[PDB]
Parts: sequence; C-alpha cells; structure tokens
Amino acid sequence: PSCVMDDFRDPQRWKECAKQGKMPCYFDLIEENVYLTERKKMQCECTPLSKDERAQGEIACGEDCLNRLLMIECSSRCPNGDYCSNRRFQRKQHADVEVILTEKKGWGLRAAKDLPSNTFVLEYCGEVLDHKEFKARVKEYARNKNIHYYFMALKNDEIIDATQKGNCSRFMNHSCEPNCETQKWTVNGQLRVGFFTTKLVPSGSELTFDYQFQRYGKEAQKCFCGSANCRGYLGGENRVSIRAAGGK
Amino acid sequence: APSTGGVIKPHRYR
Ligand SMILES: Nc1ncnc2c1ncn2[C@@H]1O[C@H](CSCC[C@H](N)C(=O)O)[C@@H](O)[C@H]1O
Ligand SMILES: [Zn+2]
Ligand SMILES: [Zn+2]
Ligand SMILES: [Zn+2]
Repeated sequence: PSCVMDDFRDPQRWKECAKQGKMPCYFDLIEENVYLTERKKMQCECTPLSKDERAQGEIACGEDCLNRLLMIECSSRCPNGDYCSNRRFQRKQHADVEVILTEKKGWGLRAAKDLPSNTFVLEYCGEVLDHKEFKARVKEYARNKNIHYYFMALKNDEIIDATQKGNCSRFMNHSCEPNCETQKWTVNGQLRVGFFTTKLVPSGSELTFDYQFQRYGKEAQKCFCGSANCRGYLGGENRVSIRAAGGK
Repeated sequence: APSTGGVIKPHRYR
C-alpha cells in the first residue's frame, strides 16, 4: 500500500483509509513547528535577475547566494522577490515523495521521481519541547507502550516531537547507509530541520537517513535497514541517560 | 526506565 502527500489533507477520508490499512494512523498535519512554550528570539547580496535572465532560466539566489551558503532562507524582501529559489521551507517546495508500508519498519517514504543530489525533501515539523516537556512526553510514550519514536534534537533545549503533530517527514526511516541527511536552516531567525538527499535517489527508492539515535530505553530496537554495514540496532551499542539524549 | 525510546541527532552526512 502507498499514498501521496495530498491524501493527508482530508482528515475524514484519511481516517477511513487508515481503518482499512491503506494509510498510516492519523496524526495532526501541521505546516510549521508549534512551540509548547514560546522562547525569546538579513538580505542577501544577490543582484536581481532581469526579466530576460528570468525568461532565459537563470536561477535567483542559487549556489552563490550568501544566505543559502549559510543555510539561511530569504524573506519576502529578497532582492529577487518572488523569483527567489531560496525559500523552499517557507514555500513548501517539497520533493515528489510517497508514503509506503514497509515489511517490518512501519510506514516509510519513497521517491516518486528521480531526486538529484542535495534536493530538499521535506521539513521535519513537530511540537517543540523544552527539557521539562520532553521528560513528560518520554513518560507518556513509555506508559502508552509506543513502538515508534519521533523526537529530534533541534537545539540544546529544543526537541522536535512529531509523534502527535507533524508532517509526512515523520515517516522517514533510519538506514546505516542512508541516502538523505538532516540540515539545520534558519527561517525568520528561527532554526528548522529539513531532509535533503545526499546522492541521486532513483524513482521508487526508499528515502532514509542515519538517525544517530541516542537510545535511553532499556531495550534497543533491531535495525532492519539491510545495509552490509548495518549496526544491528537503532542507537548502536550504548544506552544513554534520558538527560543526555535530551541534550543536557 | 522506559523499555524503548530515544532521540534522533541531526548531523551532516559524511
Ligand atoms: N531501520 C529501521 N529498523 C527498524 N525500525 C525502524 C527503522 N527505521 C525506523 N524504524 C521504526 O520507525 C521509528 C521511527 S519513526 C519513522 C516512521 C515509522 N516507520 C512509522 O511507521 O511511523 C523507529 O522508532 C522504529 O520503530
Ligand atoms: Zn540571494
Ligand atoms: Zn533570495
Ligand atoms: Zn542498519
């Protein structure tokens, strides 16, 4: 079974598909991170493209854009205005990906077209927790006997939790030999995490990243990535404390 | 001491 990202926009139809096993379980689809506690909180120097350069296919704020080079997105005030290609997170310029049911990892993501190297896939959106809120969620999810975990360290005191609210990025599985990576980008002075391919991903291939998982649980989940260099377990050999996993 | 759980750590692929 597989589904497209537009299938997640209709909660009633999705909930019915989920009951038949044709879609993953329902969660709250969000367009950007939601902070449980709000925290205290830049033009590039690109020369604007002329209309002829735009017509000829020149890229606005491409590889030489100072903001892009520092993993900062441009705002609406960019010298290239509407044409700026460095607003991918804000404009939801996602890769063409489908959500698929895997043999033993749960649901996952696959490329629906060939994806060039260094292509933005999706932003890892969720609820952003502080350390107190994180520990509360650790206990809740352990009490609920959850199998899948969706915590991602954003900063030392910001953990993204995509368990209850997020987007289809929450389906990207771990691989010990991955084809994607996280990148931390600044958008409106705030940090976000996106997934980007690290190589050409052929159409139909599962998209994976290396979680570098910090396991606090007593038991480690076996890794089913299938790589010749598989580490055997999500989290590797060592168990860490809850405090260490949460970034101190 | 939870049975399962942990935190994903972003890093640049090398
Ligand atoms: N390589 C792997 N081997 C085994 N389980 C994996 C895995 N990669 C991801 N998972 C599972 O997926 C969880 C991360 S959330 C990723 C989406 C999840 N497969 C889902 O169906 O919602 C992990 O906690 C683990 O349960
Ligand atoms: Zn620029
Ligand atoms: Zn720009
Ligand atoms: Zn593995």
